[PDB]
Amino acid sequence: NSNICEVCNKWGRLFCCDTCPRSFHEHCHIPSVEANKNPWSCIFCRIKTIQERCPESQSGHQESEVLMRQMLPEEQLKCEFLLLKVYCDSKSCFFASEPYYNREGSQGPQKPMWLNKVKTSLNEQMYTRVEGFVQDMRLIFHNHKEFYREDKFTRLGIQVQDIFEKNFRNIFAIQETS
Ligand SMILES: [Zn+2]
Ligand SMILES: [Zn+2]
Ligand SMILES: [Zn+2]
Repeated sequence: NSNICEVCNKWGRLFCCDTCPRSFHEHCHIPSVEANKNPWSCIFCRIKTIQERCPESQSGHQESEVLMRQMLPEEQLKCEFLLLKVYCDSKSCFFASEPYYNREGSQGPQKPMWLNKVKTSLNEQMYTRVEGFVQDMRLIFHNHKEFYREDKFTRLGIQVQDIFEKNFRNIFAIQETS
């Protein structure tokens, strides 16, 4: 097993996956690491098993169809993994916790959003469709773009949204296009 958390790349109190070499802090893993379960398989392993059980699940899909899916167990898991993949980028620290807005010449967004809130929402089963999760994720970066305007700090929004979008296309097997 690894000696650092796969998500935040620090040492500490780590839980080890029994079926791959990754390790996690308790609350870096999504969902949080389960109390018992021996053996324990992490989210990367669980996502790999889905693919192996249904190899056709990797054929191309339309984004519009993916968004309308109901949050059954397997879509729930995919959304948790996609959220995890964003937290894996150290630039997610800017979007994790509840933001505030007091900048000359800007007004704050009508509907603030942050990664920990989406985390909570997923954990409490508040999303009924994939569309709900994806809207809130994209709202995070859109609020950032709009508020920071021509400050070069807007680029953090672009960069973390690219991580999100690439991972979304990968995890939900969106049809490749030019
Ligand atoms: Zn960690
Ligand atoms: Zn694993
Ligand atoms: Zn099958």
